Amino acid sequence: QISVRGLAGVENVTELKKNFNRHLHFTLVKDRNVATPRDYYFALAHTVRDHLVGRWIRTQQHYYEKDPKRIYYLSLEFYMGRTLQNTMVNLALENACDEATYQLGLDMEELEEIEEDAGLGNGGLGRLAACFLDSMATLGLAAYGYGIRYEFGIFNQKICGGWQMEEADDWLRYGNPWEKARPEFTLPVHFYGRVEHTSQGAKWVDTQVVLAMPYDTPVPGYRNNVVNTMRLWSAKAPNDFNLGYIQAVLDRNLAENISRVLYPNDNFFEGKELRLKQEYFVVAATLQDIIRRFKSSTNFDAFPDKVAIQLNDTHPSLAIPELMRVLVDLERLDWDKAWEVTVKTCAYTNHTVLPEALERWPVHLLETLLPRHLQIIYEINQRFLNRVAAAFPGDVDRLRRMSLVEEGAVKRINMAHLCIAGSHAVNGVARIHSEILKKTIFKDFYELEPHKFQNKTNGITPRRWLVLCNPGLAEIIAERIGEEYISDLDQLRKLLSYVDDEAFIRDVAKVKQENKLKFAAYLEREYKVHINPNSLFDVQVKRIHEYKRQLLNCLHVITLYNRIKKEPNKFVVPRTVMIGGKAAPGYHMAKMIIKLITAIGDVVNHDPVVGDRLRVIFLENYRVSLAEKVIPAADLSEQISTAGTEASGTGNMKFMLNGALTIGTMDGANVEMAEEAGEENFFIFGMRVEDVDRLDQRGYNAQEYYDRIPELRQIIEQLSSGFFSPKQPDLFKDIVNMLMHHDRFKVFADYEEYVKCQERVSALYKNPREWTRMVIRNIATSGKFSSDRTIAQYAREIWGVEPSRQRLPA
Amino acid sequence: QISVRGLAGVENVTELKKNFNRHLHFTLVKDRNVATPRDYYFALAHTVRDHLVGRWIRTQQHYYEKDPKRIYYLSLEFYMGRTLQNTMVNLALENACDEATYQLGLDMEELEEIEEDAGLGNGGLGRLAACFLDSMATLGLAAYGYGIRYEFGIFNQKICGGWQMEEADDWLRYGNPWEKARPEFTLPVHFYGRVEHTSQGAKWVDTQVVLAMPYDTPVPGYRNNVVNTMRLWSAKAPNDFNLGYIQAVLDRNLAENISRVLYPNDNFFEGKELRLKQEYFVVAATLQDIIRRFKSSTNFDAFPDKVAIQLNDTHPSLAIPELMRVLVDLERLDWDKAWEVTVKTCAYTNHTVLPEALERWPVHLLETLLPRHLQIIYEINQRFLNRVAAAFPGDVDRLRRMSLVEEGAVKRINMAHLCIAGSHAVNGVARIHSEILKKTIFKDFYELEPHKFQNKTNGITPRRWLVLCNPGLAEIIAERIGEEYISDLDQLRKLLSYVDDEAFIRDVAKVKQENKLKFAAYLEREYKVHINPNSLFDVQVKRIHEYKRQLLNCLHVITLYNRIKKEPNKFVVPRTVMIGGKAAPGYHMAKMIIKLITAIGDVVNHDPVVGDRLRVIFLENYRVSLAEKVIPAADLSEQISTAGTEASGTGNMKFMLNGALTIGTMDGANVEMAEEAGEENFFIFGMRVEDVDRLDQRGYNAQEYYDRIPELRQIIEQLSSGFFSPKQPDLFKDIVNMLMHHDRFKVFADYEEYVKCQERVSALYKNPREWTRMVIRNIATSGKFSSDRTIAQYAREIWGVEPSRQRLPA
Ligand SMILES: OC[C@H]1O[C@@H](NC(=S)N/N=C/c2cccc(O)c2)[C@H](O)[C@@H](O)[C@@H]1O
Ligand SMILES: OC[C@H]1O[C@@H](NC(=S)N/N=C/c2cccc(O)c2)[C@H](O)[C@@H](O)[C@@H]1O
Ligand SMILES: OC[C@H]1O[C@@H](NC(=S)N/N=C\c2cccc(O)c2)[C@H](O)[C@@H](O)[C@@H]1O
Ligand SMILES: OC[C@H]1O[C@@H](NC(=S)N/N=C\c2cccc(O)c2)[C@H](O)[C@@H](O)[C@@H]1O
Repeated sequence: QISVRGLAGVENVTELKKNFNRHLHFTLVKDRNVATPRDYYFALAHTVRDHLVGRWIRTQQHYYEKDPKRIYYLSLEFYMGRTLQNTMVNLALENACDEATYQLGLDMEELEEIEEDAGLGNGGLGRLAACFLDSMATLGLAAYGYGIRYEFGIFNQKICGGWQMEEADDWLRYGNPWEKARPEFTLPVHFYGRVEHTSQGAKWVDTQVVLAMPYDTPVPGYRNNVVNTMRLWSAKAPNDFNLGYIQAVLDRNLAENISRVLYPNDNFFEGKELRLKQEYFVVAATLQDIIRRFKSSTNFDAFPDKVAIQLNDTHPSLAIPELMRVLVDLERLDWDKAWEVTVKTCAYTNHTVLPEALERWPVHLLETLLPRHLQIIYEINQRFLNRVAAAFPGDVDRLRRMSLVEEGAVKRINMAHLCIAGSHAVNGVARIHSEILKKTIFKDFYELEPHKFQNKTNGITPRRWLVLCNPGLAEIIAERIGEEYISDLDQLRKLLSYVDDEAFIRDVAKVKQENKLKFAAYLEREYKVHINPNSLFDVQVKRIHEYKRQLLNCLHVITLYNRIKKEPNKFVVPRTVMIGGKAAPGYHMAKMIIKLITAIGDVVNHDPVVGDRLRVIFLENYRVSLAEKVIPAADLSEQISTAGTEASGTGNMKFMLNGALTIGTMDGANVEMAEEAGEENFFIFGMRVEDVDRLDQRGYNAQEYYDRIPELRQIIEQLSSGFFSPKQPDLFKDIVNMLMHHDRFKVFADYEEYVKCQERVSALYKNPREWTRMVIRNIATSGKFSSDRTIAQYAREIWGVEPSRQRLPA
Repeated sequence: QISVRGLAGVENVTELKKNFNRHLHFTLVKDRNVATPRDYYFALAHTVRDHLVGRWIRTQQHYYEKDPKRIYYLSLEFYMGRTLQNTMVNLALENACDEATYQLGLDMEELEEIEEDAGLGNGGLGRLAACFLDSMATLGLAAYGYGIRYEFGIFNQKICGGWQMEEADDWLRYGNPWEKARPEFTLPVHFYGRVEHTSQGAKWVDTQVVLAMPYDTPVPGYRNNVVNTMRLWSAKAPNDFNLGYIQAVLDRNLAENISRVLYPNDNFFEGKELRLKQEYFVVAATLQDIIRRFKSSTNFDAFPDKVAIQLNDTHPSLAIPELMRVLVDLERLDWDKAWEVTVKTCAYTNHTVLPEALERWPVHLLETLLPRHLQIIYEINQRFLNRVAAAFPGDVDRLRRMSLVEEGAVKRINMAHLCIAGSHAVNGVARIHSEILKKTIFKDFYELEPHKFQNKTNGITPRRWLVLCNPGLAEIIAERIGEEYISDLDQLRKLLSYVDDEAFIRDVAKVKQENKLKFAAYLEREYKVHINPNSLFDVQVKRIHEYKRQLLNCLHVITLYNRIKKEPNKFVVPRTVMIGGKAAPGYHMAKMIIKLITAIGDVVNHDPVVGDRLRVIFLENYRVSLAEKVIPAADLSEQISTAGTEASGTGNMKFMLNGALTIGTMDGANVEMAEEAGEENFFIFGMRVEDVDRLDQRGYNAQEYYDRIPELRQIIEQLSSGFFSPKQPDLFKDIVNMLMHHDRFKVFADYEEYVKCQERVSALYKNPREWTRMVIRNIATSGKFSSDRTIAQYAREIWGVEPSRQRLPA
């Protein structure tokens, strides 16, 4: 039906139909009389995956023959979402499959909804890994994603009595058609034990062994016939493990627990032994695999010419001492040469500045679990600090600040310090973030080795985040400027010459309206909740965190409610305020914020005076597949973190690409977004980084704001008095207390400017034509935020490889 | 190459070749350059399984349309072995696949060796279930096998320093191509909780729930296009299970442990809670599935006309109170009617008379785990004992003997008593065993309800146990009498008219020689052990148990060694004595017996005076796939259990069919084997049941035998003094002590007769022509021992259904 979804030729549709029937029969052992809807999904998934095979084998054969430099992206998170539609899109199969299934009497969109998300990540960091894999394949790089195949991904969120409940995400229950087990590459990983010193160096002995079994998932590039691999490791006990008899077999579970579940913390460090074991497990298995592939090309001088390892935050930081261990203990290279190889191979990306998120492992844990690695880390530290001492003679405080080892109650290893010392490149993920790294938290390191520090502003893939989720918008763009922009997003600048085009303006507004209608329909069918589709869709979706300031949004919502109640018969622009996102299960304040949101909704949504002028909805179970539905439907993107706290954000870029305007602080990539679009076309408010710093020097006093702003005082009194929780008057006492006496994120300080800025949003929305023209200016300048641009920069400035848009033969 | 392996037509071979290449490419994602041998096995398995699909769907559709009476065979064990060759044999695909793989440059027999045994059983009882499924499919019955899909089957046995070591049988590690998950039939199973009494009867509340997910495995009949189902349940936690967060997810393992591992006890009862949970799990899930299928045909009067449930020993005995529970508590039938339905539906097969093997569950366990079932069992007991009291007024001791509840230190429930009371038929598994049940252990029950007691002599499938494992013998038989005997084994009687046929005699002896050569070769390649293929192959393979008297065999072996040493230059018929079998991990005496066997081998096999006249070999890891190799190679089958202890035996029947002669006591099915072949054609020795009874009345004094038999005294002195363990002189003190003072199985009592009988064996073996003629007389009369005969008898005399040899359409 629509052009960007590909051709639906006679021969193709016929073939798809027969292969679908073949799989239903031979693979699923069903006929049409007894086939379940899930059977039909699986038949379609097998039919589509068949099309990957030839390209996958020949891509990997090609790398073996050409022997390019290989890129290894190490991450504990890959937030992939669903695979079916993505695969169809990248193979140009979508229209053909839609036709074939239609002719079989099936609705493809209904079948798509059956697939489980591969929810192997928490939020931004994990989703970035996923967009990166898509871009690396699209740019023809010989790239591999390596991680853990968690049996349970991020929990499913249920809301019960306004409270978050967690349920296990048993995503593999029905089987995963998009993976292929690779038993011949099963590898041993070592834990515990002790170190012996012989005549011929150190030996790590008496270890416990856990096996690492790989599963491969294909990563197709966009219409270039490249299919790269994401290899995820699963933990398996050896067969003689613990080998009364019954108990020994049941105890195999202990070893296999390593790959059982994803830790559900976003921007928070929990120093648990199981997490440390996960981090080593992925590193040890991955490095053996890398070395195997390198030898199957003695001379490790060429190792950095053939291998790049990208560390996604510090989670896989043990790659640095593990590589040293292998090179020194097993290959018998001298220290200095091994170190040279290591530094030239490894690069490190930082994703946060919050002190509580930084990984600082107790020495006693590393001592027991990884005794040889601790020794290696101590040696790295001594040689590094000797360099600092020679560079800054007499600066004893610099020495303690820069040390990999932190003294105190318990000695800890600072993993960020380890990564900087052992990497040739260190990058932040937006210009303001990278500057903050050089000026503040890694200032000492920047002074020692300025050349190591880079910026790589984040991006999102326009395949998933435009073509897939918003085909209507993709189509009206392609009608004017062709299809080339899908892999060259800068071409969207051409849309600037349509800002006065009356046909285009109408088409942009119509696509948004259809998306909103579709999402309003989704909300009634799946959740029995009724919303006005003519209202402004005001959306804040992201993990729940104090720094992201969902609370500031709550204050605005209560302000609007109070104003309506004060002057019931005055016109206001109708809004549907939607907030969604998961809270880490142990994060009490985040759980209270969810309850507050639902409690506000309970009052607002049932007030007869309000009517359909204001609705507050909590979007349950926010995840990639939900993002694909809500983002195209949004009018207003809330990006309101305290300046200096959101390293980049990527949700922000998704909204920009899909025709929502942004209300935001000058934080993370918001700064660069405003720069690209023009500040006139962005709703900027609030303190800048410099203003926050000034307030900190003076001391933040929340009482001052409470005393001088009557509208704010009223809200606080309502919260305290039990207006939003009649049967439990003091329910929100923790929230009020934090706001008044221990708010690290200065919610009150940005309140007045935020409310005023929100008034300007409502004003623009009253003029549909001018709203849409500003939207066009945003979409047209969103090109910089393609992860294709981001990856091309990593390739050229860090990995030392050239991207290629050229097709491999079919 | 050989006729019984089927046609290898041009069109078939071409098709197989292309489907093999298709699976290698699309399914395994490999080409010929990188394909591993395991890849080739999987390609072949997928190619063969494709041929099952149409027949499987249409068989099950046929049952749905015709609505015959369904047979449900409930077992905690199904000892299936490998599936690939069996499937080819039953589909007439063997020659075609052999040709196709040969043309691809592959050896099919090498590929076959890659498949893991499905080792979901311990020995005889589990293997019987497997032969039964094959026969029920071959006889066109609407039959279903129901059991547990254990993650770990019977352990792999390694011998280290002459001792058994156990290793986990991780049989699913690489994936099982012969199963199909059926997620839509996932069912809840309840545990713990408590009973509430309302106005409307009892209610079982506050339970913990575990999910039962079924996996289906096809069971093809022999060339009749019937494919029946074996449905095995796997345990899964519900998603809100235990739902700090991380621990709750890790604790899901506790629920899923139910299906983790097979209990490795053969003929021994271990009263463990995990085992009880396994027994209920299979029963509860199976009964819901049965009822679902029955309703999809309100009136339960017809239930026994449409359903038969066969209980394989008492392991699934909870089916009786579970059926009552469903009918009374859920369907609201009155007690008496529910009971009528239950009795008419259920039948019970007993497989042992050893008191330590009988299931007697502590009441306190049932009280906690299954409180409603305990109540139901008490009610059954009261109503049953009221019938006993009316039938035998004043016989108070009969009342305590017959009670389902046993008083004592801990009160227990006798599950055998439950099964008799709640079943319309009770059978033993050989004529002598069934008679012993009526005369001794169930005498009281037989007097009350004589009509319930039956015999069903065991059998083995001639597909696996002749055509598959011994194609050479199958072929020389088919050359003379055609192919019909494979599903009508009584036709082997026709071979009696060839007992004087010089061509046939030569052919029978040649096939044995080739089998022995092949097995001698297997032993050198896989185990680096050297054996003389001209020797008599003297084989005892079965689980290690005191009752099976591997020890008596050991005594004979030492006798032969001592005689050679006494007169080195006298001629003796050379022998290779092979003993194999697993010991239950907690069974100390059985472990000592294995060590003794290996210790004897250590002395005998390295004595220069002995030469290659005597060799003693322990066959490591005896299992179905090993039985398929060794049984065709055997000359002499050792079946030497103390009279009255082996209920039937089935290994005995396998040896008879494959051209070995039998040395045996008049125990289990040995009696009926001798009756069929003629006692002249069998090597019978030792006490009869009546002789054992006489010895028991008098008191068994082992010292008497020791005092009167000089050759026996010498062996005992050698064992005691450390002749067989120089560095640990007292190693075998436990063994000597047991033999001398607490031998329940009267090893010494049968020693003289056994040795004398073994001399007669050696004498016959010196005359190759007469040895072979006696073999022919055994093979020719082995027909009764087909499990087709056994199943036809269950069908007609217990289940009330007619078998059918008629083909379904292809
Ligand atoms: O069907 C469920 C099972 O599938 C198996 N995949 C097999 S056999 N081929 N895949 C081939 C393949 C081929 C192309 C693309 C692709 O993504 C996969 C996986 O190894 C199992 O872990 C999984 O449970
Ligand atoms: O490939 C490995 C996987 O195979 C799957 N089988 C599927 S998709 N079709 N089978 C179809 C089938 C078809 C005919 C006969 C037969 O015996 C099976 C099983 O459900 C998995 O548990 C297993 O891990
Ligand atoms: O760059 C991609 C995104 O990365 C995010 N970091 C995340 S999700 N975890 N970080 C750190 C972390 C995660 C888990 C444990 C821990 O100790 C630390 C940033 O907050 C975003 O601004 C950014 O857009
Ligand atoms: O009929 C088939 C075969 O059955 C065997 N029984 C076996 S393996 N377990 N029995 C009982 C058992 C098994 C496990 C636990 C338990 O408490 C009892 C008999 O010993 C054989 O003679 C017979 O040929």
